[PDB]
Order: sequence, then structure tokens, then C-alpha cells
Amino acid sequence: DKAMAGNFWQSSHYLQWILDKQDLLKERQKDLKFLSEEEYWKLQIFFTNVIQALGEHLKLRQQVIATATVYFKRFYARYSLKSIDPVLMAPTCVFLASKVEEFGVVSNTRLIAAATSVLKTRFSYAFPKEFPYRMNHILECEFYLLELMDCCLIVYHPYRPLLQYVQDMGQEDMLLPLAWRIVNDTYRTDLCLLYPPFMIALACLHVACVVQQKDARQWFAELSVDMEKILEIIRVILKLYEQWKNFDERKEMATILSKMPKPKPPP
Amino acid sequence: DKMDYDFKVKLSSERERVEDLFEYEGCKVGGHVYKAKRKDGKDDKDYALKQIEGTGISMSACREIALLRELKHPNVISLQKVFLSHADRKVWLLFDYAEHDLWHIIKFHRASVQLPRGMVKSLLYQILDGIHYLHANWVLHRDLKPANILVMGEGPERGRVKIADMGFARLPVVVTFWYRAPELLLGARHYTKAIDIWAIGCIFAELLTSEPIFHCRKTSNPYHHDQLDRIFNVMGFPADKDWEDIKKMPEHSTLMKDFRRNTYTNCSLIKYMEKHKVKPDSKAFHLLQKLLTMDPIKRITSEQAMQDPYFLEDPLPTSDVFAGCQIPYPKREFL
Ligand SMILES: CNc1nccc(N2CC[C@H](NC(=O)Nc3ccc(CN4CCOCC4)c(C(F)(F)F)c3)C2)n1
Ligand SMILES: [Cl-]
Ligand SMILES: [Cl-]
Repeated sequence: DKAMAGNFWQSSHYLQWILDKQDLLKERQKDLKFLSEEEYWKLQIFFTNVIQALGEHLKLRQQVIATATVYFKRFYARYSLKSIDPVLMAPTCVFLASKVEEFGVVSNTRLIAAATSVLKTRFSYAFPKEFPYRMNHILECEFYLLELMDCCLIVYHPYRPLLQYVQDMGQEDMLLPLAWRIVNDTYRTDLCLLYPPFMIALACLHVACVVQQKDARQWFAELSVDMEKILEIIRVILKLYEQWKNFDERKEMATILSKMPKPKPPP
Repeated sequence: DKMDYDFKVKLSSERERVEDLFEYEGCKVGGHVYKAKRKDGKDDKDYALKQIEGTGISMSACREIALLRELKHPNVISLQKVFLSHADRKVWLLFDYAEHDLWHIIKFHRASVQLPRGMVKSLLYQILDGIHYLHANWVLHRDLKPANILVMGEGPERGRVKIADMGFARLPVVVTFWYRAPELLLGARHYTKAIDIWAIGCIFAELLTSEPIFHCRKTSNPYHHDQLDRIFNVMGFPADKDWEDIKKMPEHSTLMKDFRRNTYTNCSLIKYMEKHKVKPDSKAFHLLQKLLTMDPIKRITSEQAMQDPYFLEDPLPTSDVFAGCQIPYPKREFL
């Protein structure tokens, strides 16, 4: 079983990295001078997908990708997109999260090759130019990221609790695959910053049940949990699929990237 | 270049630097470990400062820091702050300072006065409490031994145990096999909770007699004939019934090749401890035997050991392992 697995309520994630929505949106206003709210969430989706691609190319397990994704989000929850190029930050996050478990120091040549290949083959609609960063930049960016997070590296995710929930239902074969993929999709939103992972797990499981037309009302009713907060999460999930439908990543994103604020150079 | 200027300079101005906040020059005591005091004399507390070896953050260092950041228990050393030096990409760790450790405390009593029995009990209890906390979070130590058992000096934590890892190399490396469980010496590939418990059993015996129970005269391989020989001289050679899965150890055939059980027919833990003036009917002895069980699945756990009637028998263990008495042990020397 995983280290610290039962320690959430005393963890740095819960105590320092569950943010208030209003504080979050307040800090966001800085970048909203350049981007609309809509373009900001489209950017979020976009960089979620970049990190997933990098993770897949490096054959990392989904938990590692999730952890990398959380690192990335925590950074731009406090700082402007101009502070550090998200194209550098994204592989930096993957690299750090890989090192958090055994089998992890992705080689230099391999990190760079992965980022180079993924942008060229999967993201040429956004990036006409080749990946311009080298490993010394990754390592510089790593120190800034570690500083921002005050070395809080252990991240909890909804996968573990989800698994326990469906096992209790006795519906692991029917519900897990869909519920799992919906959890993946929650990373396209602010959800992991705002709610404990087990609540997100329940919301995902609920949407999976609805989609598959399974009655689980009694099981849910037997839960001792603020169900109003679960409904909040369900609404964000349903909204995300409508955003997904209307958003054409490949036609829009080059233009959205050009609007992102630019780093000021030195004197 | 390529990073935002206002972002960079604002962070540099605000960033805490270890050399500005702490005095530690010429105060080395052990990477590299320093005794340190604050310059802005808000507190008069001693601190321990460690600069992690190498530059950047390795996999080993990353995961280690990641866990320490989360772990919180009175009997486990606590990470207070991390400092990141951007110029040299060095990492510093800050801890509350521990004046003593069991290595030096045991050395003191082995040199010509035995460890008081109340202290021994109290030490064991806090070690068990500490390891139970780690174990319950699925964290294993993997190198328990007296040097990694710190004890706090004068202050609001007087006489409290802190489990630690002082950065000894693990397994061409320098090390001791004295606290290493037989399954490891027979080629087990995975560390377990039971392995930590064996080492605690060894430490207990050492607190009781003042000598390492499996003492034996730089290496690469795990199998060690002489260390196994010493364990059998003390414990006796294990019968099949006592350890059935011994056959499943990768070095079992080697064991059969090099060892005959007849050699150890007169040997046992009872006889070994009697020689050292510990009575085999004492509650201490029976607890020791359970910790030093050859078959790892037959070794008791930390929680079960904590519930042993030994800790209910007079004298009860104390929070301050020194029991209010003066501390005769000397402080650390600078280097
Ligand atoms: C000299 N005086 C002094 N007073 C207090 C502390 C102290 N130091 C020096 C460095 C040591 N650092 C550690 O003990 N670090 C540490 C590292 C790892 C672990 C356990 N790991 C097991 C594997 O998983 C990662 C955690 C521990 C722990 F938890 F065992 F205490 C401490 C603490 N020195
Ligand atoms: Cl975890
Ligand atoms: Cl973002």
C-alpha cells in the first residue's frame, strides 16, 4: 500500500493546498487583463493535454501524470503565465513527479527528446517552432517550482478512493472504466485545488452511474457526507463536457497562446 | 534569460538564505551536518543543519524530503524548514538539535555502570512508538541501529527519543551487518516491517547487556557467512518447524552447503542472555525473544510489542528517558 495513504487529514495537501475559490479567482485577475475567462480555461485544458501527452510518451503511470498536473496548477494558481513559460514548466512538473517514487530519474536526453517529439508530432497546430529548452532550464525551473510548493510533494488523488467505492458497490467491472476516465477529465478544471480527492471520486462515480443508467441512490444515501458539495462538483463535470463539445483546441489555441502575457526582459 | 525579470528579482529579494539567518561556521558535527543558532536572536534554541550532498535534487533526496515534509510524531525527527540555494543549487535541511544518541550512550556504559533498567524500558517504548507511526503510514526505515536513534538533551523535550537517518551508506560501501535480519543475509530482495522489528530486537538486547548481540568482525554482496554464524551461535540453528519458508530464501542451498545444525546444538538465546545476567523468566526476556524471532512472519509487530506486559511491570516507562536525573553523557564534539 502507498506511503502516507491514510494521512490525508494531516497532510500538506489538505492543510496548505486546498485553496479558497475566491482567493484563486482574485489572483487570476492579473492574467485576465490579457485573456478572457473562456480563453483562460481553454488554456488550462490545453496544458492538461500537453502534460498527459508527455506522460504517455515517457510511459509513466497515471498517478504520476496527475501529480505533475497538480504541481503545474499550483504554480499558476499563485503566479501569472508570464512568470515562467508554461512550455518549460510542463515537462519540469513531469520530471519532478517522476522522481517522487521509485524508478523515476528520467534521463536528461530522454526528458528533452520526449518534450521535443510530443510538441512536434502531437501539437504542431500550436507550436510551429521546435522545443527551445535544454536541461539546465529544466533544472532552474525545478528550483522555482519546489520553492513555490514549499517542498510539498506528496499529492493525493481520487483514483484510490474511487476504487474502494466501486468495490464496496460490487460493481467494479461495470462502473470503474468510465468513472476512472471521468476522474482523468476533472484535471481539465480547477477541481483538485478546491475539493478533497474522495469527494471528486464520489462525483465522478455518480456521473458514471447516471450515464450507465445504474440506480445507486440507496448506496449514496447511506453515505455520511455533505452531498451539497458533491452536487457542486457534479455541475462542474457536466459543464466541462459542454465546454469540450464547443471548444476546437486545434483551430483556436495558436491564437490564444499569442494573447498570453509576455515575460519582461532585463534592462 | 527568458524568465520574467520582475518575478525573478522580487523572489531573490524576499528569499531566505541560510547564511543570513544562521550562524554555523566552524560548528560542523558530522552530506555535512552543523550545529546552528539564529542570528536574529528571537529564540536561543539549538538547531541542526544539513547540506544535502551533491547538487540539485536526486530521486533519493526528492522522495526523502517529500515524506519528511508529511511525517509528524514526537518520536520521529521533524523537518522544520528547507532552504534552496539557487546559486549553487544546494539543499539545506533544518531540524531541532539533538545532543545525544544511543551509539554514544551505549559506548559510555560499555566502557567500565550498566544502563539503568527504567531508561532501557523507556527507550525501547519510544522507539517502538516511533516505528509504529512510520509503519502505519507504510514507511520503512531499512537501517535501524543505535547511531540512528537520537535522544534530546536539556530543553522542553528533555530525554525524548527521535528516530532519524544520519545518512549512513546503505546496501563497495562501508556498513555494519550486526542489526541485519537473517532473511536479508539469506538474500531477501524486499525490505519489510519485520526487518525493522528485528533491528529493534537487536538494539534492545544491546541496551540490556551493553554489547551488540550479534557482533562480528566495506563490502558489495548481501550474503555473509560469519554474520550468520554469529546469529546461530546465539540463537541456535533454526528447525524446519520454526521457519518453513527458509527453503524459499535464494541463498538457502548455500546455507546447507556451508552449515551443519549439529555445530549449534548447545546454543540458544536463553543461554546467551543468562551469561549476561538477564533472567529467562523476566518479562524483558520474553519480549526480546518475540522480537528476535528467526522467521519474519512469526515476529511480533510494533503495536503488539507496545502492548506487552513488560511496559506495565514496575517501573513504568517515562517521557523523559533520563527520569529527571542528571545527564552524565558528554555533548557532541565539533570537527
Ligand atoms: C547532529 N544533531 C542532530 N539533531 C537532530 C537531527 C539531526 N539530523 C541530522 C540529519 C538527520 N536527518 C534525517 O534523519 N533525515 C531522515 C531521513 C529519512 C528518514 C526516513 N526515511 C525512510 C525512507 O523513506 C524516507 C524517509 C528519517 C526518519 F523518518 F527515519 F526519521 C529521517 C537529522 N542531527
Ligand atoms: Cl499518497
Ligand atoms: Cl492554469
